[PDB]
Amino acid sequence: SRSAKAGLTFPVGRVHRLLRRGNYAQRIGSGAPVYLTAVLEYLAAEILELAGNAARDNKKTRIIPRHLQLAIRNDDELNKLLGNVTIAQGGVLPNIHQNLLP
Amino acid sequence: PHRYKPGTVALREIRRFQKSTELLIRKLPFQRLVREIAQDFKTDLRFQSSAIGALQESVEAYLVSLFEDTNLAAIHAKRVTIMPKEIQLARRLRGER
Amino acid sequence: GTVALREIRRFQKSTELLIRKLPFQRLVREIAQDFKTDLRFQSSAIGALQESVEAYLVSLFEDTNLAAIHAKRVTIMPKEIQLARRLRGE
Amino acid sequence: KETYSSYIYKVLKQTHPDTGISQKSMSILNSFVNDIFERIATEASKLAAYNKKSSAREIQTAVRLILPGELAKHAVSEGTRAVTKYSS
Amino acid sequence: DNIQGITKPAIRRLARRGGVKRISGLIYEEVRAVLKSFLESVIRDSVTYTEHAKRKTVTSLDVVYALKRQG
Repeated sequence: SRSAKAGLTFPVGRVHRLLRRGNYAQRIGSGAPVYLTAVLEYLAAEILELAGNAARDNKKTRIIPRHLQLAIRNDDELNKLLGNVTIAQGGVLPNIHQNLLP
Repeated sequence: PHRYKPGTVALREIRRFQKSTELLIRKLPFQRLVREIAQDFKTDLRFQSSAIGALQESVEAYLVSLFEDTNLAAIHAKRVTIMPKEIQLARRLRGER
Repeated sequence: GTVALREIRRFQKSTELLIRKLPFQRLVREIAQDFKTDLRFQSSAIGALQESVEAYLVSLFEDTNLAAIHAKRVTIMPKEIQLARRLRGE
Repeated sequence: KETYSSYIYKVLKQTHPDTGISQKSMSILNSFVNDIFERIATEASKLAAYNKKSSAREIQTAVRLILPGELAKHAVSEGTRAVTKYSS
Repeated sequence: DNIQGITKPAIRRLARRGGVKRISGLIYEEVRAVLKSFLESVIRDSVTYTEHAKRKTVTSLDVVYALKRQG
């Protein structure tokens, strides 16, 4: 397929239809309409690897939403990318002030 | 008497919460508050429980972010007890309103 | 009298943007060379930048002054500046 | 309705063959993918309105200022490698 | 190597602009750090504008467009 011939796996045609419906431009760039899908695929691979690592850390086979929470929050670059958006049933990294301790 | 000094269990209990991720607000009083604040506009609103759950999560997240920010603003000063000054300063600094 | 001058020419006190044009221009060309060497700076549109930066700074000093009076002290420590940076959101 | 669960599932499977998923996390990923797509796509639209005219350079540049540069260079490089693979 | 071009009296009158005549001994270094953390981004956005302008000369519209995104 087009993704297979490109080495991709995300459905490019669905995104093409979405962009055509969104009418962000009359004639969208058809030289590489799956490129915007390729960058999203790279970001998704990053976040999925981090989530899988976080889930593996606490001996849980399945991706806990909290596991994804610390996976995204730990990375400073990820926090800069997406920091104004919260995640349902997420959490907060344990941050206790050293001078607060007795 | 197994009484510990003020704050001895506080750090432990803070660790207990910041480990946890559950709903910190009882659902029924939150429903009461939502209905009270929403009936002032139109009747037969027909709220869907998923919606109230969504705003519940939103408000708790906003409040914990606020509270950590005011904790930082208070630990600025030689203070470990929070007073209205820190809350007002945190609200005004970001220009929420 | 020694007050009415301070009343009739002090009806208009404004204060101005101050950072010197030539040193600032040299600095921005210096930090622009490594980003893109032989970058020809247009002599226009640099006043708008040199007003926007000063605006953001004076916002930072007003925030840190609010933090300072919050600490019953007039001088500025690094703590106020770093927490202003963090709480603003960057 | 066409869901996107299959693609994210197979990406997780090609990066972690023994790690499961949760239903809440599925919606989390779906919303993340959707809103990132919309954000970068309207950025590309405003970049098309940027130039006094009616491709792939616009999308490359749009991903080039929207997300931190460290991952941005990898994103553009892998996108270019993908289009080279798809060219023939 | 001209970051030190911004002189100390420049910082002192910058502080005078915002009120309070109290000034520390390293507030100048701190404001140098914050300008190094601000202007590099407000010119990097213009660099991306030049990249997506096919244009070797910065113009007012491009730089203001890249600048206004700060808020």
